[PDB]
Amino acid sequence: ARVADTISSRPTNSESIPALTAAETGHTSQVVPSDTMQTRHVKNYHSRSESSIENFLCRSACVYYATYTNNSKKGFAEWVINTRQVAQLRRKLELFTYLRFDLELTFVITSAQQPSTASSVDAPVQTHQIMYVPPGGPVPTKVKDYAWQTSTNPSVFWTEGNAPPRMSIPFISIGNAYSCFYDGWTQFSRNGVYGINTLNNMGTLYMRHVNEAGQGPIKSTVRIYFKPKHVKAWVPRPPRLCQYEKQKNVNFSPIGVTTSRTDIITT
Amino acid sequence: AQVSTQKTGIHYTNINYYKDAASNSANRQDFTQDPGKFTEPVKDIMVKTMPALN
Amino acid sequence: AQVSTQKTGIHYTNINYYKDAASNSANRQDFTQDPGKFTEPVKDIMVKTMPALN
Amino acid sequence: AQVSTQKTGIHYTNINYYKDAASNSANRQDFTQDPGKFTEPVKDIMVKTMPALN
Amino acid sequence: SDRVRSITLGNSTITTQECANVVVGYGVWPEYLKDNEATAEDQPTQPDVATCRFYTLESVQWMKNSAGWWWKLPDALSQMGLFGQNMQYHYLGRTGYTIHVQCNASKFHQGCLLVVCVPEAEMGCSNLNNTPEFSELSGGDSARMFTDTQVGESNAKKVQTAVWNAGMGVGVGNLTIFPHQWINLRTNNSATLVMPYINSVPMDNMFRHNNLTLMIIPFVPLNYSEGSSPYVPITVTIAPMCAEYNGLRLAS
Amino acid sequence: GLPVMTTPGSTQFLTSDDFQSPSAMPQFDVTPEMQIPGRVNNLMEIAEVDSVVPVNNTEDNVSSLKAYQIPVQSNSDNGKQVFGFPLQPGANNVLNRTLLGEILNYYTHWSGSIKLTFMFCGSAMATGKFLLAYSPPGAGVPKNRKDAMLGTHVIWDVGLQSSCVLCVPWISQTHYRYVVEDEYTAAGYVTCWYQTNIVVPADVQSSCDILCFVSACNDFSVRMLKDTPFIRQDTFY
Amino acid sequence: GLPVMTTPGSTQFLTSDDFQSPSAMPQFDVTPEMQIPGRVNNLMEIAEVDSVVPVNNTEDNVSSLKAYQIPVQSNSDNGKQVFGFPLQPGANNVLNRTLLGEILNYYTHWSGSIKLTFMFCGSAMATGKFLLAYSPPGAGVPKNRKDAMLGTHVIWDVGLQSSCVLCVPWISQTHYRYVVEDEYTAAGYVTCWYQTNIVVPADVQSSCDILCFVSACNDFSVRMLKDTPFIRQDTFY
Amino acid sequence: FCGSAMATGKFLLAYSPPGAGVPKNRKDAMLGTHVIWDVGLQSSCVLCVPWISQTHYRYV
Ligand SMILES: CCCCCCCCCCCCCCCC(=O)O
Repeated sequence: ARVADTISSRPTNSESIPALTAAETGHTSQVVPSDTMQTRHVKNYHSRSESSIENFLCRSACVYYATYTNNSKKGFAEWVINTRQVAQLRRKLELFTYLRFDLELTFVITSAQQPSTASSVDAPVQTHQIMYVPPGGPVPTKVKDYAWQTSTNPSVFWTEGNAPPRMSIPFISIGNAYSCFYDGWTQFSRNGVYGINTLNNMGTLYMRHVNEAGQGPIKSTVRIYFKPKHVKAWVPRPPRLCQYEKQKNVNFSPIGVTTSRTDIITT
Repeated sequence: AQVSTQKTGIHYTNINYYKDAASNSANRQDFTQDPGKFTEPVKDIMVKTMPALN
Repeated sequence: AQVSTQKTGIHYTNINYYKDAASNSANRQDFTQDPGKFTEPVKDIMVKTMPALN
Repeated sequence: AQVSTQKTGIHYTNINYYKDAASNSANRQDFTQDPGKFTEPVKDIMVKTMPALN
Repeated sequence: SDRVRSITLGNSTITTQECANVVVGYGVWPEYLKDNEATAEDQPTQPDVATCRFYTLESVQWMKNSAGWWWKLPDALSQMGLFGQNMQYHYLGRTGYTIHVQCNASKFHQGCLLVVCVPEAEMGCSNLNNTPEFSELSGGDSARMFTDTQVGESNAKKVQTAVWNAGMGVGVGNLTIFPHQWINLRTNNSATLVMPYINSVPMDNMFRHNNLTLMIIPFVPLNYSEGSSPYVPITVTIAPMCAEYNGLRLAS
Repeated sequence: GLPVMTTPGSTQFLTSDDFQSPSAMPQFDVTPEMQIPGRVNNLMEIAEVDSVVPVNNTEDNVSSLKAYQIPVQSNSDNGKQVFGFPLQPGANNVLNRTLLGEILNYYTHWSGSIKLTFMFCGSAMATGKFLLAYSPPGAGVPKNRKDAMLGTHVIWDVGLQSSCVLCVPWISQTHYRYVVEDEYTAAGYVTCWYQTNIVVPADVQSSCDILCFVSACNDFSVRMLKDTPFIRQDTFY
Repeated sequence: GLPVMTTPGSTQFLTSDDFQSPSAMPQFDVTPEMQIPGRVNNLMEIAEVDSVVPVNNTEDNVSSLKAYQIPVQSNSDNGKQVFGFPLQPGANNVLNRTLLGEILNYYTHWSGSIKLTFMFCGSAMATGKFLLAYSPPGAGVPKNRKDAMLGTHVIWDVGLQSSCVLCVPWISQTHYRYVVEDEYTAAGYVTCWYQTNIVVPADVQSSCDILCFVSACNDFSVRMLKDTPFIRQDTFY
Repeated sequence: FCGSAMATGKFLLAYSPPGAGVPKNRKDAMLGTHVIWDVGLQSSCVLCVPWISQTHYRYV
């Protein structure tokens, strides 16, 4: 993807006006710097390969982290899948209005020892289970539940001390693209929920320890990473100026357009 | 087995192992440009050397 | 080595390593339909535009 | 697959797996010499058997 | 002379003697739905002369301390002729638009306007917990206006209408990434934008979803001297293009 | 010693993987195959079979055979409603438990048309005409026969052929719909009204009954397999 | 049992890797693609679009629309300066927040030319001529019109065509420049002066305004993608 | 338009077939057959009333 090269030029005295235009037409001028001054011939070998949509968006970014305790009544974690609780991936995806990609999912699981009271605490290797429930299915209510039978829901098992678990997800949607912005309601009477919460229905993700609480409590933490593959994008958008405040909507507090200086001629 | 060109400033080999097309690697080498739909979205074409309004 | 067609909305390679046919992978790509043995299990055929009983 | 000559005092095979040319192995077999640009950087050539100054 | 146009749609005509070029969307002209992209499987209705014509909204006054105005686009035409009657009896629909903003003044006035068209312009609220209710987000062919101040948090369901944030939390100078034109009273008299159908689905309901927003923001304020005309109106004219509908039912 | 490098996703148990594994009983001779009648290749062949719909729940007919019968009388007025229910084939408790509505509760997305067959199980001397309507969403439920005739309807004349089919077409803004209840992907309402009366002779009973069936067309499809919410367990059996 | 040997870099999670992974939902039918208008293939198509530049910060115009307007009067002398700022498209607070200056804050290196468009939003009876100059580094900032005419300039005559373009050429010792502020890779200064006066008739206002735009040429490119410093977080939303 | 050469203006010239009354607003008059006249260098505009009738002839 090489860039255009420079063409040599000569002194002119003519009727053609490249520098004069009209910006009132909504049309950006197509002048090169070899029209306003004398240039030399320069062969450019630079490429635009690092600014593609396939290269700008295909990196792993953290979206959530949750904790769950071993020695606890109903100690397990849940998360409703969205991309609006972090500030860095939300600003990158909201440069466009419609997106369409595959996904790559990676989990990072740690553990920590809690202040127990017994002597000679020695625990074996821990095993974790991460379950995905599509919308409409049965959900777990506790740790020893029948809902963890995973007969048709996809799940994964992992033992501590190995490579992190990874899997792929295709373009799961009902429409033809994902929508970052929705200007409308969910009811036909125009009441209630207004915004992007009317389109978010992706499921819930559950996490638990498979072992038993032997002689000491253990507190674990999972971290989730998103990586879009095979990306298409439509209708670009200005970047966000103000800071994000909530998750469901786009409410903000107003702020200035830039920072200030002391004069108009200050360099 | 696909043999591609391996971006420099030499080839490599690629085989697919899974049955679904969502399991492949990233594209990373689709360089295509069309800046005219954003910078010149007008009806009548405008020559650079001519004036804008006659 | 078998080269198949890799379901999309591109190919892949598959080699068998074991001596028994129960050790292979799942089929997953055998799309065949015969709904007529459950929905029209009658003796004389019935045309849609004609009445059922004459 | 590249087949090279495997320095002795016999061949080997090499395949590239990644898409970037900075991911390859080291060169290690580029033997090239030009000592004349440091040892004889003079304008007029000097024959060994002739005297230096005439 | 590039300075004259003439647009003819149905039984209506616009004539202009002082104009810039015509901006066409993202390079795409409006067209009917094809057989490869269709999902609703019954036959659509195409009236095509009774709906595809120029409808004129109300007029607003450009004052000196004026901040801006906006319109939600498949909502101002909800009581206009036979276009607003097909929306009530049907469930689906898709439409392209042709917008013509027009404002005239003499050679002794000055000022500049930006006329953009924003797809999916979701707006925010002044109270940080709620969302704005329907009466503030849009009106029936009547402009909702921005203001140069900041709406306080003591209100519950009101839109945050600070102009430099454009209601959406972004910079107002970066709104030129959308298809737009300018009206400069030194040289220009009108602006014309042709927009195709933009959505993530091939058809949509036109009463729960506004998929376009037309904003008019004065960057350079209106100025004149003593003796010149103080009343300067702005008028907007919208024409649907290649409209079709599906799903007949009761009148809603 | 070939040089290799192990990636993330090693030593994990993904329950929907597709790999080869070594056999525990090598060189086994399986029993040869036999031609048994009735082989199922796709689950959509099961969903395209008619099934009786319990339209008559009404708080005390569920533990009875009376849930499947639709009461029909001879009236003294005109334009009365027979039944009505919203079209939700996996969330509404009318179409929930049928043969089509049980396959849909294993999946998440669905798309296609739906057939509805009505049979008049009355006397052979009774007559009548009915109206079977379908209304897309956006407005409410039709409360008259004047409002229900504006949608998609068919007029059924009861004669020698005792059945009629109302084929609900696919009218949607998207390509798929959610199986669970969702106001963004609603599907509408199905009603039934009296066109004319049920005129009966002497020494014939006036009260008749109607049965209802449901199935799928040949463009029906499903997506995103999940678990069903229709089973429980506490301990091992 | 093929003999293999594992290298360093095994069982690691590099966040920019390029590998294959097994699918969690096998044999899925995605929705077919549709022709939506306005497809972005490269981020440089976004950066080549004009954007209004806030040259008029001045400690109280930032929470207003007055930051984008450049004041222009009728003077009683000659050779006054209109504005001036250093050319730092990602570190200077004038060009920091524009459409070009936001894409550059995701990268580290940049290279190419820069367009600057000026529009005269005054009355149709007012005249004037201006000087738009660019000075490479090595010396200071020009303090006169005599010092600023020695660089790269254009003389703009305001008539029927209301816009002019000053195309800043690529003059550098290297191939790329740093986005962050760096004295080794400085780029210079952009100034504006009065050539002649703003002569106006009677009953016309003397004070006019000028808008400024910025974009990139077709040789612009970027390198070494990083994070942006323009966003914060404390807790999850 | 026989005015001064510095004055501007835009007008609406409408025609309404019978069946309803006379339009009392610009909202009612834009639903018929109209043209929008922009007054510039060309000082004239033509509104061509079409033949809309149920018959072939009309009474004088
Ligand atoms: C163990 C398997 C886990 C399966 C996880 C599947 C997660 C589904 C991913 C949904 C992508 C969300 C994209 C953003 C949605 C939107 O912007 O509207």
